[PDB]
Amino acid sequence: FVIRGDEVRQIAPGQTGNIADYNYKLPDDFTGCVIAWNSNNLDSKVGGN
Amino acid sequence: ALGKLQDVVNQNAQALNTLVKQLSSNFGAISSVLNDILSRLDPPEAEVQ
Repeated sequence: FVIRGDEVRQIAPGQTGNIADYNYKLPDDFTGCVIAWNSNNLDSKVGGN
Repeated sequence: ALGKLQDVVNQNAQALNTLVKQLSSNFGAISSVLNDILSRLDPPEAEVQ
């Protein structure tokens, strides 16, 4: 998926927020890896993406 | 004279009291009441205490 930078912290176990509560929630016993990379050159438009 | 019996009683009773009093100890938790912790903290935070 795609989020904003400030919401990157929300994608992690034991997190609360708009993204965590309403969009994507991870379990407390989650086992895996989260990889977030900037996509400004891809998901940004002059008129607003 | 009856102390041998009375003593016994007290011992047992004492233990129970101690046991019950152990329900009112923090043990390092923020509070000694489970309901208070549940109501004041989210599960991810509450479970720690």
